[PDB]
Amino acid sequence: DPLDHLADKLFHSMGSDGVYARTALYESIVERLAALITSHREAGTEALRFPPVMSRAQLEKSGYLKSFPNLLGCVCGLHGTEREINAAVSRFDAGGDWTTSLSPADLVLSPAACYPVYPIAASRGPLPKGGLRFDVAADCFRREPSKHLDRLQSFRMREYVCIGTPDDVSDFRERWMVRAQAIARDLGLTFRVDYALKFELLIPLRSEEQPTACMSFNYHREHFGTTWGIQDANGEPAHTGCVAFGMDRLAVAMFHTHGTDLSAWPAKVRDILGL
Amino acid sequence: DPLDHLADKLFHSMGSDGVYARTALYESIVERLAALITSHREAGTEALRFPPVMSRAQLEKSGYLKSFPNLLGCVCGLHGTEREINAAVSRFDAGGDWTTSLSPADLVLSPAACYPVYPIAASRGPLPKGGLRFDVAADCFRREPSKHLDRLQSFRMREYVCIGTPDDVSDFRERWMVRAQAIARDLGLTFRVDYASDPFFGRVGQMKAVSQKQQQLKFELLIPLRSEEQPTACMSFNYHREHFGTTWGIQDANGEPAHTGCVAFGMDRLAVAMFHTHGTDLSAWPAKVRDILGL
Ligand SMILES: NCC(=O)NS(=O)(=O)OC[C@H]1O[C@@H](n2cnc3c(N)ncnc32)[C@H](O)[C@@H]1O
Ligand SMILES: NCC(=O)NS(=O)(=O)OC[C@H]1O[C@@H](n2cnc3c(N)ncnc32)[C@H](O)[C@@H]1O
Ligand SMILES: [Zn+2]
Ligand SMILES: [Zn+2]
Repeated sequence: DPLDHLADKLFHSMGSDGVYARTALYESIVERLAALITSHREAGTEALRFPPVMSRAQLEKSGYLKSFPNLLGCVCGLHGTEREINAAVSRFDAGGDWTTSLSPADLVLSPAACYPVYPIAASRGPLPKGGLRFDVAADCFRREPSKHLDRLQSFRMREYVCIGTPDDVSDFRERWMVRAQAIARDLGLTFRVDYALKFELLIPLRSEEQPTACMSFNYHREHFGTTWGIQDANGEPAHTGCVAFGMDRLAVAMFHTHGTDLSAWPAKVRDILGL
Repeated sequence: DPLDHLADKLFHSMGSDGVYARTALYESIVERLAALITSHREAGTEALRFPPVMSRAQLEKSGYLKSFPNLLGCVCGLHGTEREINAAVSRFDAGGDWTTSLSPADLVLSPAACYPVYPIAASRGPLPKGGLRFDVAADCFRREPSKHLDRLQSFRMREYVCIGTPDDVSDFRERWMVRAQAIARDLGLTFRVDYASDPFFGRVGQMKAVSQKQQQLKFELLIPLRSEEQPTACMSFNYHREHFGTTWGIQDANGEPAHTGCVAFGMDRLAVAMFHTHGTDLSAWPAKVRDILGL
């Protein structure tokens, strides 16, 4: 695979495909890309940072389990009595399986950064005119094992979320599809925005025929507004959309494009990232 | 609880105890504390950043089940056939339980940031003289639901790890116990460093804890968040002896099983300690504290 040699300077193996330790070089770039996304944050956007886990009931209610049940990472634990837990560990010692004593927790590993934001916005009552804007981030999980550096199991997602009327969401989606292209241009990245309701900014990483989706522009209709009872300023079920940045894909795209030597990156690129 | 008043400015509920959305105010402080820890990084320390998950086999091999089986968060999924997965989803649609079809993955949610570093160091062969030093971080998970702001299920851990001879590790810990106290002092925090023990599970766990405490293998920097009677451990200074060196076959420069130690900073506990101590208005924080954090 073309991306393969990148691993030497960017990652260390953790004994699981798509789960890697990140070097100081790789992390410095993710942080600079994060800071660059932040610099493009619109006024009146509330920044929230989510942990890698979220409510299982919220995710179930959000319709994920129907669309990608195979990708969901659920949190399980040993929730039994001290005797049951000790017996599970003793089975492990005697060459058996301790995992039979696991039971699901009330938590899942988040498959997308924005999911927890919709119940949060709903708890505040009706939306003001113009709606709400959020800046969210989380370490996401998708059970898709691969040896390719642009397909991970654990990866960072950063998003700008619009909650309001279809007009609010439409104007937001239009502004962001323009802005995200200007960002990738500033980064010296080669791309095309194509259809995937869903648009993706695709960057050739292995092939020009099979490019990698490094950003997404999603429209959810009134799906989340209806699910959570989010009322817009006119008392109607709210519409939602989100602009998502694949932090790890963007970082891998940067290294594939410009190489692992930061001193040799273009001056404009180095300038916009504050290098 | 005495910390509850802070929740409004720092967190948003996520529908689960000890799992919170962080506000821009709270996050700006965690980042400044992270940058401050980084400024104290010793020369020749390799910085690695770990994701929130790690190999279940590596954790099993590390002996985590012998110590805290009750705290472990395991990744599960629907690993069955297309028919079994479709049936699971259909049960969920019909008000039933889809979770019966879950089976464990080859991954766990990391309970401590340093765990993945030991197999990484072992893969490099024998240690050089003076050993190896690592700077590690991860979002950790411990199955300990609580409504207290200093007891989370998902929390950030930052550590400096020493791998080498018992001398290398011992010098490193003493050096860091001095430095960590100077850091908390600079932060305007009230503290004490005391002998400690890990909360080992069950009946044997009580014996393992008393034995760990007497051996002085663990110290904690405790900050009163409720009282001096019950302070909060915001940092730990752990000496692992040869546990990880033996497990992973880490050989020191003398061909002996390597000794290991780690200095761990509870990012979320330190941030909560800062807000409890100095309040939620950053402009009113002491000048010396604002200066050291670059505010
Ligand atoms: N809420 C909006 C959303 O979720 N949208 S969407 O596309 O699923 O994912 C958002 C972005 O996350 C990145 N991404 C997705 N899957 C992976 C993966 N397996 N490895 C690395 N990066 C990935 C990718 O860059 C994708 O465009
Ligand atoms: N490797 C070394 C180590 O793991 N060491 S240690 O077990 O002691 O955890 C390290 C630090 O993580 C923080 N910490 C631990 N548990 C929690 C929790 N439930 N909520 C918030 N912060 C916590 C706390 O500040 C503790 O001192
Ligand atoms: Zn989204
Ligand atoms: Zn450690």
